[PDB]
Amino acid sequence: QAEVTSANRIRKNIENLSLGELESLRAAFLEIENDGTYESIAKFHGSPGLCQLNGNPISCCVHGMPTFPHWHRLYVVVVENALLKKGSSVAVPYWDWTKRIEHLPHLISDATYYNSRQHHYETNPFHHGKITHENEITTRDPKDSLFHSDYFYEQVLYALEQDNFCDFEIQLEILHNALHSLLGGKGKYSMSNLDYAAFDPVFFLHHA
Amino acid sequence: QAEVTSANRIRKNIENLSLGELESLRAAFLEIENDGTYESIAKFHGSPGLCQLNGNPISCCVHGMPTFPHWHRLYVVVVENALLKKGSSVAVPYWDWTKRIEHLPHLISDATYYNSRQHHYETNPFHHGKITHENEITTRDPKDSLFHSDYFYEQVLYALEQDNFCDFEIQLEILHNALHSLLGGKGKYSMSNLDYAAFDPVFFLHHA
Ligand code: CUO
Ligand code: CUO
Repeated sequence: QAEVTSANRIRKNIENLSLGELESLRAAFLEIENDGTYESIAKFHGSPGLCQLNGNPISCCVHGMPTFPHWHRLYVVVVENALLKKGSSVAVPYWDWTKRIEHLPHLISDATYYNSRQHHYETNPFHHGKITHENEITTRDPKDSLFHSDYFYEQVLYALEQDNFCDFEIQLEILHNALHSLLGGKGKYSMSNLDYAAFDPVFFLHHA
Repeated sequence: QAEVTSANRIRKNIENLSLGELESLRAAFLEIENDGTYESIAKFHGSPGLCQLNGNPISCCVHGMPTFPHWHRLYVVVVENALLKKGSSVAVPYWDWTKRIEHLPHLISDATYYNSRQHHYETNPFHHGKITHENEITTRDPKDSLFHSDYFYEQVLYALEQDNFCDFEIQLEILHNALHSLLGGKGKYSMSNLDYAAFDPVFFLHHA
């Protein structure tokens, strides 16, 4: 089905990104962080709960629902579009979690980006973000740096096996959560939390 | 010569430190950072130049002089004493650079310390410090994470060979500088700089 392939933008694995590609990304995200969209965009996922603008709030993301992949799919494009506005040359990269990784990706990991072209020292926007409403810094605590296994693959693979979409989604969603808990770990403000997770930039890569 | 061994405090390799020992250290440093001593103590090494309180300033540390090991030796105890005031149970640990290290020490490396006993999320004071006078954050850029070699050993070993103290010092000082450049790298505010280096907490461990 032709519908899956895109003409316009390409999303590549994070490792694949060239220095130039990454450089656009570093900048775009930093600018997005500066711009209004980044904080507000984060809100969509969870806190602050936007779903009911007025009245009791609820987290917006559909989870535990078959709608779930669609929602997140839309979410990623939202950020992607923001990045493009930012001037990102390429689509949000995806961190292939299934593939066993010797180490965490350099792009996310780097605390600071030298960006030699313009002498400047700045934190890597990819590395983290802050949570404006709840004044804090997002944190990550991979308890298990250990992940090197078929386990991700088995879970995903099993999901792949199902013909039924709904059967597929339930399995698919579960594997999806593994990255969140694994990266976030204990940290209250992290990937591990429903509300907080949107803040971390890894979120975008993982969802991609 | 009995003069070398101490009765009172013990300095151990960083790896050796027990979780309890490290915990005291994490706290003590954090408190020292909070206290007045930490920033001021840093000043002794370099900027701001304290040597001439009034008049043209010069960096205080003796370098390129035979006095050099003595000066730094005094410097470490100064911080150590501060730590004890802080309530540190043990002396400043030493990061045996000569030994080839698979990875950088966990104590220094950790960005944040969970410190489960008291639920709190804080940066690791060991990880870094800020430079108050020149508003900035210290940075580290090990260009070469590569260091796994006899090279450190050869240099130090050669130094060991000399009977003459002065002959010894020149060789000794040079090997000493390797850690500074290697950790600091390109970063303007880092171990690599004479003025800035004091700020990084690694400085203490290395000098130890
Ligand atoms: O699910 Cu809402 O975050 Cu991956
Ligand atoms: O020398 Cu003054 O710093 Cu190691």
